[PDB]
Amino acid sequence: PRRAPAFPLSDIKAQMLFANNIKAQQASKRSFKEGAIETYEGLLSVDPRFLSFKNELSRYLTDHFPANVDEYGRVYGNGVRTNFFGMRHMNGFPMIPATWPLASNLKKRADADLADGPVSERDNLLFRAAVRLMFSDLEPVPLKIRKGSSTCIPYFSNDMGTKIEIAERALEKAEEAGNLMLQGKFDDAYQLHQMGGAYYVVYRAQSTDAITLDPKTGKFVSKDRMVADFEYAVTGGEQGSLFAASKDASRLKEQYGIDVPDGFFCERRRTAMGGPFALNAPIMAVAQPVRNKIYSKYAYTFHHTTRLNKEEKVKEWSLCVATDVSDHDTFWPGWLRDLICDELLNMGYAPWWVKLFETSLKLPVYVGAPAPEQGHTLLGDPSNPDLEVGLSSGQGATDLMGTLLMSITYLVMQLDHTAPHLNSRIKDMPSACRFLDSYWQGHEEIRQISKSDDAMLGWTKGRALVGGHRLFEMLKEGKVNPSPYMKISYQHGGAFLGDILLYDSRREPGSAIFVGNINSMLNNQFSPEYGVQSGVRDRSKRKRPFPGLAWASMKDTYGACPIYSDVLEAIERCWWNAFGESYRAYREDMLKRDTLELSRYVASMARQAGLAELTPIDLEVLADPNKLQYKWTEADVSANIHEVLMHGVSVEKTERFLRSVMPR
DNA sequence: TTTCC
Ligand SMILES: Nc1nc2c(ncn2[C@@H]2O[C@H](COP(=O)(O)OP(=O)(O)OP(=O)(O)O)[C@@H](O)[C@H]2O)c(=O)[nH]1
Repeated sequence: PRRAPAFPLSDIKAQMLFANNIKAQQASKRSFKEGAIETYEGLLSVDPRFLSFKNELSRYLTDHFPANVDEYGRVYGNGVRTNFFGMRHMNGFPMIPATWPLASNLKKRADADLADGPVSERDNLLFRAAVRLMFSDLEPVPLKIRKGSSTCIPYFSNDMGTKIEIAERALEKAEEAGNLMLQGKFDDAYQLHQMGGAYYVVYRAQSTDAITLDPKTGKFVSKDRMVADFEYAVTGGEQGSLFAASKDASRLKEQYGIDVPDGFFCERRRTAMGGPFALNAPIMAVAQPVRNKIYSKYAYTFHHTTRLNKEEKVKEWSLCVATDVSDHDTFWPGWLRDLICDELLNMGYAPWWVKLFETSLKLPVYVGAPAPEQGHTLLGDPSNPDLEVGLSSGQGATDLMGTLLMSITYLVMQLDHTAPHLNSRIKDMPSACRFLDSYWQGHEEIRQISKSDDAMLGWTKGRALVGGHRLFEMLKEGKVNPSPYMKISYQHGGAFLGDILLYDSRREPGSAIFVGNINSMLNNQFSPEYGVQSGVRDRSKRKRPFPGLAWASMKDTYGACPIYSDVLEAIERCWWNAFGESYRAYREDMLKRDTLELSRYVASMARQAGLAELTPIDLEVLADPNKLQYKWTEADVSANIHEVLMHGVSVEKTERFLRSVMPR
């Protein structure tokens, strides 16, 4: 089954992905690199006092606060869903190798027993229904841009001036490009408007993966993360091998002299795809209006913020099932892409825009550097984009693509297993829409809250309920997959968008509460995804602009965990053991410094406020803006705070652009 | 200078 074309950096096909400037050339050549991160200023992730601290802390908590999770996967008691060994990683040092992106997932999906299209007319109706509800009656907004992000292929600029320039130009030429594409003239489209080429595969860290402590061994054991080699990825898993990356940290002593305590490992690595910006611009301009619609009209199932926000919806349920999906992104079906593109055409969207959109979801990928002596290889032909990688991380609508898939999938699961008496209501398109419209507002007997694959599925009182409980039982035994479309299962330790649902002895939603995930406080504070980048002097451009600020939001975020107090205390104690410092002091110090330095970037303060008008959301986002693109959205952040991190584009120009794109 | 709501 179609092997994918592969090209080497040397090849003209690859050469043309990188413009004649130094940054772009350097991107194409970039080699496997690694090294201890600067966890906080002047502190390395492998500093022996720090590692000693992680050894003591991690053990102490695992010991005194073992997970309270039932059978079932509801958490109770202490609010701990797992051990605390997650912090035992040499942050900045990757597992070897990273995976190669699969060029085609059709086999992956076939072997997994997953449908290659809607299976029943009902589902086909519901998927198109979801397209219609989401992409209709949209309100124009200005295209926002992360400060310091890359335009990737082919210029690799972080100059806002140049980004705005590119974006604006892209909205003008979007139409010619799509039409060109409609004519099969992809190369022309890429050469004239930089729309096409490929994704740039950047490997990012997941600093905290599973590590258990073997009862029989006494040795810690790292979770095995499976990865593909070149052959696997090009052949969709026909040839080649799929195997376990090595997290073994011993190489760290031999190579770099670094001292490696027992039970510490190299970090997991997630592949990440950077989009050609000229192509993503036209897409983001529409994606954001769509996000806006769903978080307004279908706020029930889609718009989540405060822990009380979630609790209010769920407490009304008789049953709450916490699902989750395995490797959602690599599994995501291209048939969905096509269907989405189809109904969008039927709604009367611009054919040339649906074509841009379509293409963005079948684009080749530039594989950079999964390992030493590896990478620098283009997968797929940009002349005729035909890759089926699943969902490309930096596509511009990837949250929405995920949401579309999983929201319907989930509803379907509910129907199939719990609410047959509901099918008579989904006869045609209009009836389907009205049903979906109702379902999403939370007006039916089956309910759902979700962001992409993370969901909690809900049953009120009624006929579905009994079915609900069986579904839940089906999910526990785990012998049979409840969906035709994706591999679904119950979360072992139920939690939604970061907050744990804390059940009491009743084990019912009614007497359940949302508290923060204490383990997340730890991951965030001692195992950050990036270093502090103290070389970057413009902090709005740093991955972690104002680390110290999280101290001020700690109480609001995590103060509701049953063991909050005890955890801060254990830290203090272990930190004193390891540093002869008050950890608390060191934070309050850093809180102060970053608070001053902030007034600089928010002239709209600007010192004298003091931490002022800032909500907890702001404070966590300032310390970690990576929370814009998974947890919170625009209108959850104060407007003068947004403009520190983001930058807009001529509203006239988006407004003009949108108009030529949409039906009405 | 490293992509993603
Ligand atoms: N919000 C948020 N999510 C994270 C963070 N780190 C990891 N994740 C999420 O954790 C999820 C783990 O997904 P998987 O790749 O399937 O790992 P897994 O849940 O163990 O999957 P299985 O191997 O099937 O058990 C990812 O999809 C991420 O979205 C983080 O720092 N913040």
